[PDB]
Amino acid sequence: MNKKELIDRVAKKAGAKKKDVKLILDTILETITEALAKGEKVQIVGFGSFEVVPKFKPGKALKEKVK
Amino acid sequence: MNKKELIDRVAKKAGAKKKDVKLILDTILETITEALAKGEKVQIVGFGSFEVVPKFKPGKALKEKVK
Repeated sequence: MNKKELIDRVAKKAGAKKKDVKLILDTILETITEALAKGEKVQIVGFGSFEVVPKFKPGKALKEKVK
Repeated sequence: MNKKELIDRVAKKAGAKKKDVKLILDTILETITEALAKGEKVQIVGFGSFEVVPKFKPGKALKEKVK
């Protein structure tokens, strides 16, 4: 799946306009990038953590769902 | 930063209600998790790709921004 398909799937599931999903997705990605640029960690419970080269550490729950 | 702080930062930047940002963020995480559970790749231009254990490969743009 690419970014466009991700936006369409999320807009359908949440009952949201694609333009609002794109704004919020882009703002999420910009916020995570800015945090990593300052050396901060972005820890999302039930998914994983982004830290700094950028690295992603999957959470227990994600690993179990993908296992 | 944790998930709550991420939601608050994105809601301020996008001028969106925190409940709407949480709904869209959770739906994005659920959508990525479901794709990975089916063995699909989630490739987001200008950020990176999630693929399958779950792995994240940072994009060129993200690597340049955090170097």
